[PDB]
Amino acid sequence: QPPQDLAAEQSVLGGMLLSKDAIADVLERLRPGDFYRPAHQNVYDAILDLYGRGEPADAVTVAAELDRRGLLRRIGGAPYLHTLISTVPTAANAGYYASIVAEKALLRRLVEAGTRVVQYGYAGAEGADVAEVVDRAQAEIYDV
Amino acid sequence: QPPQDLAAEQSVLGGMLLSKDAIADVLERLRPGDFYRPAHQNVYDAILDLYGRGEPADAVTVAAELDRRGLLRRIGGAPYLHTLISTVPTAANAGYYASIVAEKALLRRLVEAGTRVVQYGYAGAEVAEVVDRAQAEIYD
Amino acid sequence: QPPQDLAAEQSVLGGMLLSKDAIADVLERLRPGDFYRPAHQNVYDAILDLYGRGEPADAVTVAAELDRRGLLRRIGGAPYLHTLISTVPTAANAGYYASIVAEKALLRRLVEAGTRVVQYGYAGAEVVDRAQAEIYDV
Amino acid sequence: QPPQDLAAEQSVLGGMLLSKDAIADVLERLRPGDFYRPAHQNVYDAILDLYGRGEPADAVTVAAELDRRGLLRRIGGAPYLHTLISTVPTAANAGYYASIVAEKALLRRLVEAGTRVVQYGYAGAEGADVAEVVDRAQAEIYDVA
Amino acid sequence: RQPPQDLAAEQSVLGGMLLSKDAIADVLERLRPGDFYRPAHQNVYDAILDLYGRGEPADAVTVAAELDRRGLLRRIGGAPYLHTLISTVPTAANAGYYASIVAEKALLRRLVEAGTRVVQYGYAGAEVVDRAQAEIYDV
Amino acid sequence: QPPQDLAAEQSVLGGMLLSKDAIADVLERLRPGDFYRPAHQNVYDAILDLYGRGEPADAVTVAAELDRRGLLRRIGGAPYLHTLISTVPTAANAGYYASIVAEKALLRRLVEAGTRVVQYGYAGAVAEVVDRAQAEIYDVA
Repeated sequence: QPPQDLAAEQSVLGGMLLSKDAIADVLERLRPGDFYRPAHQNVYDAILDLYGRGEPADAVTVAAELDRRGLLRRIGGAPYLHTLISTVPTAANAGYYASIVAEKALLRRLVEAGTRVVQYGYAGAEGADVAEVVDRAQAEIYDV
Repeated sequence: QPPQDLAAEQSVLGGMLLSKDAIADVLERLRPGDFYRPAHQNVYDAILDLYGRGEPADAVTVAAELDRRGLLRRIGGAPYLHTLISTVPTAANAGYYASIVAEKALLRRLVEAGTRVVQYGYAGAEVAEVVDRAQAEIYD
Repeated sequence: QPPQDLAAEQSVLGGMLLSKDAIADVLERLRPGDFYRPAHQNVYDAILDLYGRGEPADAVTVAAELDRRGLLRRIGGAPYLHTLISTVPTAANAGYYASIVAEKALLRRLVEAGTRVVQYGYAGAEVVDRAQAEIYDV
Repeated sequence: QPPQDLAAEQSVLGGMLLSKDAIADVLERLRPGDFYRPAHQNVYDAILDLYGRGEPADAVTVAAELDRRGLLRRIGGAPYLHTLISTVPTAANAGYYASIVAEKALLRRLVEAGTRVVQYGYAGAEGADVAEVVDRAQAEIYDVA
Repeated sequence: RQPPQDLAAEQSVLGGMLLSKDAIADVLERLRPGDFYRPAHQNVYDAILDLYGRGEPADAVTVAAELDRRGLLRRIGGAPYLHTLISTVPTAANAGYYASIVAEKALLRRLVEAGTRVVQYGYAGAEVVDRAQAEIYDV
Repeated sequence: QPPQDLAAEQSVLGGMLLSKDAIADVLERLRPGDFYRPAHQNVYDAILDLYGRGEPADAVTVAAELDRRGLLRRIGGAPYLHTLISTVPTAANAGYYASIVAEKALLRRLVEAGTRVVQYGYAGAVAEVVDRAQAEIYDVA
């Protein structure tokens, strides 16, 4: 089970749906890819799409952005967004929760890179010489 | 499967046991740690200890050096040393065989390093020291 | 199945009930016909009636206006009006919610248009024309 | 079942196989894709292939054009072409029957375009704005109109 | 697999030739007796050409007589089959078009026969390669 | 069974594994694809690979090269290379065996070209079809 904090992911998304100011704080710390759960990445991307267009991102506008993308039934609909809101009182701590999500994502990519390096050792790189295999494995750990 | 090449290892050793020139060509690209078979690392270490003394390293003298270390029986005795000499295609080519051993060793080091990094990632999950150590491991 | 966003409809209505400025924003984007739910169409008409006569349109006064048209029970009464007011995230965003309702209404008119061109096909230039009209009319 | 007239399709093809004047008449009215039955479209396309080349289109030359296309066995061989010819006395009425086939094709394309529009309505804005959804819908009917 | 051929086109060519002297001129430009798949058809074709070459009319009656005197009338299905040929041709003036179908099918059949010989030259074991080339380049 | 000579393929490869000089004799007579068995084509390609960068090509290096390529388990491992060597006393006849392999590869390409021609004749649809069949035999010739 890869490094993750699903509770922190829920709090981040809930905070973002409650406050525009929390979105700016989260953008500071997170990338799309940092969310372990694909549904959470979908929600995050929908929030950012609306925010980047200067449109409000709340339970209603976000559900509609998801639906336009055909993604609403995959997250579990508008009732999931309401569940996300309820994991946090207010959006005050959103940056803090985003820092947990980012730290767990670093660790998870470290684990993924490490397993990829192992895969390089056992299998090489499509017939490449060991020198190339070693350069590729070193870049894997660099890209964390 | 652990990256290794049995015949290349046997052939490096056989070439060395037959030719002092072969030892010079192998020393440049190998450490005893490069051998996957513990018997081979033992035999290699015995050859180099004698070579560092001016003592000719052939099957007989190597057997005596390994016996002295209490390692002769462990490595398969005189009969295994004989297998090594019969195996090498060409003693003059020991350098090429060595490069094969060296490459397999590198690949094995990746498996060990990668495995360590995975462990650090799980340890961190229980971060800056973790990431840095993981990078020490791979760049080494 | 029919394209619709019931939460967006509720939030348009809730915003208008909580804010006079919201009504002005929604007016530029919607027709009563855009609402899927008949109950929402009636609530909307009631707000616009109050508004057009310069009268305050809140939960209480709108209920009074619906009662007079004989529709308060039909739309779900004061409990339902309370639901609308609870549902809207932010009343000042009522225009954004209206855009959503309008977009769904357009998609729904597309389904409706396509369905009737199909019906025209199985019936019978007499039909080609009427069907042509239906989909540029969307 | 989609708007169609199989009897009128047979009569059109029979007429065309009997007379070059009938092919010309039919061409005034029909477009590629107008035949409901795939075997009938294949026969029609083979006749038009020959006619566009200034070659005659009779049972022999058409069976060979179909055979070159690997479609002769698909439709039941030259005996099928002889059956089509037997559906008509002369090729006098070929344009009349083509007008039936064309009307049914118009109506079928309307049914097909309609259901395509419905599909777009339900699967809306997948990639757009909704304007490009509406435009795809209108492009469907332009094709028909 | 069926060797490439079109038996209806073969019948129509011969039918048209029996019905029109101009058709024989048209067909002569496009065919040889060997283009016909059925031996019976080659025999009829040869008879027509022999008559034609002598300035003699070639019709159901005169062709049967030519064939009979060759000892081939019975072999080709008699005077009744000559009637089958004449009733088959959709339009005699289109003989040239039916001949192109027969010519094209004979070309395809020669490819099949040539490819088959080449395969056999492979299994028979510089001489073979030359023979195999000659087979394909003379199709 | 397609024109082939498995024994001569083994003997060619064994000769090449025994003598650098025989690699030159063989490549004088063989082209890519001449081996009937894919494993043999792999072995051959590995030998020329090592040859081209002036490395010795013996049972140890060739095996390592094939392993790099993911092809060693496919030939049966390093012991097969030892079986190939054991198939000939010395590499003296390597050119002779390569000439047999070349010949059979010619006759096999002739068989394949021929069956493709048969397929062109059945496929139909004319002047371009004839030219295709001829390009087929041009390749062999």
